[PDB]
Amino acid sequence: MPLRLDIKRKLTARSDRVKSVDLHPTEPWMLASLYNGSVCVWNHETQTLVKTFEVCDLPVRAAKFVARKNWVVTGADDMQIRVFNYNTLERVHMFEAHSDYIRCIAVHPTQPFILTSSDDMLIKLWDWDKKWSCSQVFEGHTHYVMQIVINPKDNNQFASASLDRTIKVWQLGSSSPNFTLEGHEKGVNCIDYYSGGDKPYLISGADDRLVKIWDYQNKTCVQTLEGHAQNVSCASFHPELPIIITGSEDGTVRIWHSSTYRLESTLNYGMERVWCVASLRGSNNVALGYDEGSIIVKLGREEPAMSMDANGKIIWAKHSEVQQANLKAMGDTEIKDGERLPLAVKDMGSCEIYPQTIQHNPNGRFVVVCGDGEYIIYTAMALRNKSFGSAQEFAWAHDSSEYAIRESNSIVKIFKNFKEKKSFKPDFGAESIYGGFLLGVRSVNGLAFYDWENTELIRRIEIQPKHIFWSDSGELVCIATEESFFILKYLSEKVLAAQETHEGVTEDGIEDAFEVLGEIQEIVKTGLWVGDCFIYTSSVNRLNYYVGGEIVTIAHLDRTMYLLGYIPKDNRLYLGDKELNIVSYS
Amino acid sequence: KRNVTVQPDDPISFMQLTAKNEMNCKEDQFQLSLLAAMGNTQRKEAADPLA
Amino acid sequence: KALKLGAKGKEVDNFVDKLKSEGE
Amino acid sequence: MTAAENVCYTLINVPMDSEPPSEISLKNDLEKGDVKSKTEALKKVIIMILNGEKLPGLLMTIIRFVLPLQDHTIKKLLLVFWEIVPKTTPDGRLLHEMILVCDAYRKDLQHPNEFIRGSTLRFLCKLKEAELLEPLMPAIRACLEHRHSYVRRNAVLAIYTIYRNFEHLIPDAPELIHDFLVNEKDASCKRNAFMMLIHADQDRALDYLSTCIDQVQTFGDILQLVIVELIYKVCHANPSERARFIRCIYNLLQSSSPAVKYEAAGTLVTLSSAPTAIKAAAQCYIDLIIKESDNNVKLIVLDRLVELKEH
Amino acid sequence: HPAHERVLQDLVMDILRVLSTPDLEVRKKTLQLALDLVSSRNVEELVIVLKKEVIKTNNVSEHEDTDKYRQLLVRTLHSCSVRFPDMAANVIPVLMEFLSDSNEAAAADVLEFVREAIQRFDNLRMLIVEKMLEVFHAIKSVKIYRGALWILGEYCSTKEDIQSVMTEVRRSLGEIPIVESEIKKEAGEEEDRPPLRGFLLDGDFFVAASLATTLTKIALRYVALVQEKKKQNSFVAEAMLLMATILHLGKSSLPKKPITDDDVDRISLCLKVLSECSPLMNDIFNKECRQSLSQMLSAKLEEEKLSQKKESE
Repeated sequence: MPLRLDIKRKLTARSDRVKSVDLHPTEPWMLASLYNGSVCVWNHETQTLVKTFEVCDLPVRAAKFVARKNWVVTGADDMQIRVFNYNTLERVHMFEAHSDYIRCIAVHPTQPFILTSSDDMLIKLWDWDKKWSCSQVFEGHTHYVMQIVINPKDNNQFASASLDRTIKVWQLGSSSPNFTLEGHEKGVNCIDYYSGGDKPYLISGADDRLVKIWDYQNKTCVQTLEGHAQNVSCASFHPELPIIITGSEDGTVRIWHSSTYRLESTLNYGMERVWCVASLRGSNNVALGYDEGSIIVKLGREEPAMSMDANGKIIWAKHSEVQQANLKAMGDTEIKDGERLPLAVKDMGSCEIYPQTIQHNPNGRFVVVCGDGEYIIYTAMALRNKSFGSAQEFAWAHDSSEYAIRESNSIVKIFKNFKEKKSFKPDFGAESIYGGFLLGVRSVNGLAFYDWENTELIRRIEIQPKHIFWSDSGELVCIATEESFFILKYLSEKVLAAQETHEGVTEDGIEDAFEVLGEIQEIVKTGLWVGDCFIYTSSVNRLNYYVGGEIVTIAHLDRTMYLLGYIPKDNRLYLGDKELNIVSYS
Repeated sequence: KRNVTVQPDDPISFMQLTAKNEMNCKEDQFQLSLLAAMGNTQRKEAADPLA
Repeated sequence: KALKLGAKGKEVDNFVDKLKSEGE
Repeated sequence: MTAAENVCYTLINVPMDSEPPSEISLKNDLEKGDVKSKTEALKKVIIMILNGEKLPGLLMTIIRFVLPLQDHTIKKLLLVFWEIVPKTTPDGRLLHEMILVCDAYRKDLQHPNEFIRGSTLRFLCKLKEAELLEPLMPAIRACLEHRHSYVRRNAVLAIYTIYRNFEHLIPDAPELIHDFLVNEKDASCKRNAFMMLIHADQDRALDYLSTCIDQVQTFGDILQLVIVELIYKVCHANPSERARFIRCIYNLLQSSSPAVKYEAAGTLVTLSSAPTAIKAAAQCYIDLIIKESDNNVKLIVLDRLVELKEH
Repeated sequence: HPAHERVLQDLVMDILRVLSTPDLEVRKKTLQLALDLVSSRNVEELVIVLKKEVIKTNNVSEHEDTDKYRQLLVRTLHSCSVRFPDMAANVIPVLMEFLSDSNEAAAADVLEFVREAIQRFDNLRMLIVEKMLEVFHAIKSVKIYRGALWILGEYCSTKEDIQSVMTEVRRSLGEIPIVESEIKKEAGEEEDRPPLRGFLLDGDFFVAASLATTLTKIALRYVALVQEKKKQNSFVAEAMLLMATILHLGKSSLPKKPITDDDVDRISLCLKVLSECSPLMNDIFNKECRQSLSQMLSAKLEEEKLSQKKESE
């Protein structure tokens, strides 16, 4: 099924030919090594060039961050490795590493080791704690060693790709390769490891225009990806998403599904040939290097697919697997605020679609999983499929038996007891739908609220909402935008009176239907009502609640957390992070 | 060093008569800073200008 | 006749009204 | 005045490695040398004078054999030479030879090369001899109407320094620069004209600002900084004007330029002691400390928060 | 400016965000500014943040200045607990875990705080003695061990606490008599030497002089608390046996350095005091030593007030 990845451009950096890209683990930085002998550091949040290192007049083919030492390590065609402090811009060290061009640098994640590969057919291991001594030389390639990658699951192993048409897997401490993979008809330019624990896969790209996926335990080719029109210059597994990213001298980046091996998307930004790809663990940002510059793309939503029922059952998706945790199973353990909860996780099975969103219905009996342009409604206890269909968006009504789906930008369908009740076309189209007491429909002109039963327009609001949160009483509604949020009071009695008398009904609905209680200049990421208190997480990683025009901070969060729910019995608010760590606050 | 002995002829400050918003006129710090940087600031305390 | 949310300059006006409330 | 008490615009500590050229050698190279030899001889003469050597015998040699040259490098080196050379007798009278140099300045102010005019105008900002400036005043005024912004911006600075030091030579300078500021389009020329009015005639600077006050947010950062400096000086001298400018300074806290934000926050604290104004300025400083990556900025802006706390 | 101080007090939690900077001087100035802005309204939040930062320094072993930053956090928490005694009960247990740290300077600052707190705050004496007994076996530095022995010797007031101190001292000495035990060990009839036995074999007998003072204080207090003469005499004889076995070790060839004549005189004095059990010696060891600490602490506080008053005058 086609993975609907929302692909957003975060950075566009025009420069000379980019030969390597890397992402900083903690800072919003992209490293780009240029063909003109300069290395640039871009901030992808501010879209600014932060740092520039003039390395040499010759191409810099490899550059890597060493975040733990505040270093940038560069390998240039002058056969020199240069180490720079990225804070002081000072050159810490410089040495001749190889007798020919340096093609790739791999930094060991925990040990003081750098692996370098060269056109001299050698791979060398350097120990920086031993004054950059060469600790080992790996011999056995018969042509240029284009790329090296350390195994993320076993840091003592690395793979090398060579123009000799071979892939060799090496072990630190062995002068001989553990094995050689053969099967490319031309030189191999790129290699990467699958990061997930479930599969022993390698990916390689070659001048034969093929991308091959290998099982490194069985030493077999699992799959061949065909479709690039020129040499494949880069191939990688995404660390978080079930996708493969391949780049080619054809100027295209292709995104493939990592389990079905189908082409999902083809990106062409008009920057000529693609040379390099970098991804970061725990991030959906992907850096792409081209002949005319570099681009950062954000792939999909950063929000984890997770939902909590009113009883404290949490369901989340870990890739395609659905897992359940139960807060009631913790027993009398002293829970501290902001600490990770020790939850017993139960595997519920794999979903047929890639879950982008998971939501319980208001009574917790059913769970909807939305992904790949489909929705599947499961029973919350046993994940039995109860209903399925095609939808772009899904929204539950306040009534646990009703839901709406957005089938297209012009058609909204309302379902009751899993049967289609009504289909209507909103006057200005439907760009998004929101559930709750009223059916919210976002259009290009603003927000319209409709009655779930009659599909009558209650009120139009000139605002572009991102989220709409209703109170359990149905009297209060939060409309969150990209810049601010508004608290509105819904005057249900005035709406009923206006529907009976037809007084005050206009083309924009009932004028008296909503009263504005407040406007707050904070960005809501996630929100929940508890009585007349609106609890939310801000863009600045604060946990706040709004009550009576006052904002009260509950806690300062050290990372982006997502609101799951509030359990009144436990006096605790539950939050989840991107890593599916659940925390609670009193 | 800030507690100057209040003299009988010193002004009596009636806080009830002073408008709440009277910022004390600080000397122009930019002009003082420029004069200090040029070395033309006579040090206030030590060189009695009448020495 | 759509509900207009956000007037440009309201933040400066709110700051000025706060300063006036503080006696400036 | 001794060379040590004199105004020094240039210091050059070159090790005189080679035998210090004799005054006779320098004189021969200046008289008979090619343009390169004359250029090197003139550089050596400038360095020797800067290091405290008195070469009065070379003055007329430079006037006769170097001054009439049209070489751009020699023209610029001559401006540095005229900056440092003694122009007066020990008794403070102008040297008779300087009349010949005054005609050369007039020719350079009328030169077809705009950079020679601009460099000569910049040199005239350092001239302290009123008798040399008086015959140049018509040519300096004509440079305000020059087609190149490079000439106009330096002509404003020359008029400002002449007015400041010798008001009697150009008593109409504040009016002339106000009319220039209203009609000017170049941002650097506008800044230099506005800067002159801040120091020479604050009322005319305020009149100009009053016409543009609603547009200040759309101005370039350089002009915004000089406007913030005027607002500070005016509100410091006349506390009643604070009420007029608070709204303008608060809008400048939202400037795209971090330099303008910093100066606007510092000025806002001097305009208002109200808790809301201090909070807005303090938040602007905190936001600058968090957003700015440079530790120099972080430390200095932290010291502004410490100064705020002392109240 | 006293008018601005109150506005900055509301911003203390924002100023503490500057502690995210790894630079030690920035952290030092930030902690000093936060400590100067501490009020009854913000002390609880401040202490919670400072405790979290102290705990983070244990997990982040990598920065060279981590130990100096830990020492600064300990001093800041000390000054907060002296100004706001209600916070001392929450701060002391966390700070006492650092007595086992390899950083002697941080452990010394904690020990000085605990000594001041146990003297000023009678309600904390029980908590401090109980926690000191828990951490006592984990202390690595001789200076910190000596200071912990003195606190236990001066403030143990219950019969159970005095017996617990004697049990931990015996555990830290190992088998007694020490000379006979070491000769048997050499005869076969870092070797995890109990910390006190390690220090004595390394030739640091000044710890034994402090131990003799501690044992004298607790033995005289035990005689006052226990009515059974046989138990009194047994406990005094046990304390004297520990001093005698240390003197025998110190005069033997077994330690790296022989005991000093000054340490021999001090331990011999303590043995003589325990043999005579005179009421004068009991008042000197159990009242006058504590009064001398109280006078020293009050004198220090008067000089600080006088220096501040001379600056204000």
